[PDB]
Amino acid sequence: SAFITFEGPEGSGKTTVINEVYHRLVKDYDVIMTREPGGVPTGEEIRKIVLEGNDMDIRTEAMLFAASRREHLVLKVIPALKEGKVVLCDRYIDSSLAYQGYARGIGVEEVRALNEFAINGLYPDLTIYLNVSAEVGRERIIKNDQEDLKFHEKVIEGYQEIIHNESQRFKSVNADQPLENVVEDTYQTIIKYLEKI
Amino acid sequence: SAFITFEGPEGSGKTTVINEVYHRLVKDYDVIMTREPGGVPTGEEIRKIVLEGNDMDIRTEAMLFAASRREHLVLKVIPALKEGKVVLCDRYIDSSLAYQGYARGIGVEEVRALNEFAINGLYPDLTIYLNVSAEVGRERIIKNSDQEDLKFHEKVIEGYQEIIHNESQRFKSVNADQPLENVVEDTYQTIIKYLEKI
Ligand SMILES: COc1c(CN2CCC[C@H](n3cc(C)c(=O)[nH]c3=O)C2)ccc(C(=O)O)c1Oc1cccc(Cl)c1
Ligand SMILES: COc1c(CN2CCC[C@H](n3cc(C)c(=O)[nH]c3=O)C2)ccc(C(=O)O)c1Oc1cccc(Cl)c1
Repeated sequence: SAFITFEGPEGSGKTTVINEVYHRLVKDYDVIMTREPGGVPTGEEIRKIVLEGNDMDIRTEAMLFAASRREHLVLKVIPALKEGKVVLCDRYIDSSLAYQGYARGIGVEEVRALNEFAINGLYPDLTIYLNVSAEVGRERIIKNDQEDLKFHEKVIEGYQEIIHNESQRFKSVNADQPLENVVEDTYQTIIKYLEKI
Repeated sequence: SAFITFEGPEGSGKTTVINEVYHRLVKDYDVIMTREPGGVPTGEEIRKIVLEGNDMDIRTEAMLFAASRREHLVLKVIPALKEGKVVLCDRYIDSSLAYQGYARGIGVEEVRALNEFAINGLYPDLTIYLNVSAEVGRERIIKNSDQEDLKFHEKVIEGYQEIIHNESQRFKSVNADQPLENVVEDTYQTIIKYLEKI
């Protein structure tokens, strides 16, 4: 089994990359694609609160992302890993660190303490970071707003801080390349990891 | 202003005590009494999720209590303290520490880290602990309204004892084994003594 998370800002080609990698990995592995809350009832109810809300306090929002994360982990990720599956998870702890911690200004270490309470030691076996420049990412967003551009840049700044501080489970993939190449580099990185157990 | 929380297991007479004490304090102070989620919409929605929880993971439950706590703090407690009010809050961080941390077995320090993220430095000025023995508490439970329940009740008390031993300075322990008229009087006097020193 393997718990593989995918991280990156919007415009990193993350959706395309996960779908294409899933289609190739399913040939050799029992694999699932998921994201939080991912159909878990309590997580879906939490997601409705976060969305069908207005000017929610950023720490309340962070705790709700963390609660949805735990429900998804316990009821969906862990049972799939127990079945021997390769779980491809679109966004996990690092999204809260970059978005809530860095971009929203709560502080990465404070948000880390919150998310370590939520995941209780269940860090990914491997994390693919789709390393897109702010400029390429901006173009992909318009293809697929001053405050939005700055928030997009802050998210990237946050991910850079996170990866600089920890580089073991993290594998950075050049997401400025055409998506065919991003898919190939991501697939090869995953296979290299999986074939080592 | 003053932020006063009330803590204790079930059977400590906490409901009766806070209501009576509040009724007395309003004569002399600008005071409000509240509890979580206390009508705050997001908090009420969180409460529904917790109550509808089928064998909910204890850490998810702890994060939901913490999220309800922050909504209630931000929308109700902090604005009242900014107006110079005395805020009487029925259950706060120490309920999560005793119930989620100690009794449920997550660990007090882990639940403290979670709740410190939620309250962001807003600890109570004073915490009234209604110190009832497990035996008196057990009897009040059977009067007001099994083995697993008795053990959980004892564990909650044990947790509160550990918490107060580690943070004696913030707590004022009131003998809750006394008849409730006396518990009300001792609680009221402890609060007045604190308030008249501000
Ligand atoms: C409000 O956050 C959402 C967004 C906004 N945004 C997109 C970029 C990622 C971002 N995000 C995502 C995660 C996982 C996290 O921990 N922190 C974040 O800030 C969330 C977009 C769609 C949905 C959406 O799902 O429609 C969404 O709601 C969610 C998504 C995941 C979990 C929860 Cl509780 C709510
Ligand atoms: C499931 O917890 C509840 C209980 C059970 N129990 C009673 C003893 C106190 C206990 N409790 C209370 C708080 C504040 C906390 O942080 N942790 C706890 O374990 C909660 C009783 C009534 C309600 C009730 O409100 O009907 C309730 O729901 C709540 C209470 C406060 C906050 C939230 Cl999110 C749900």
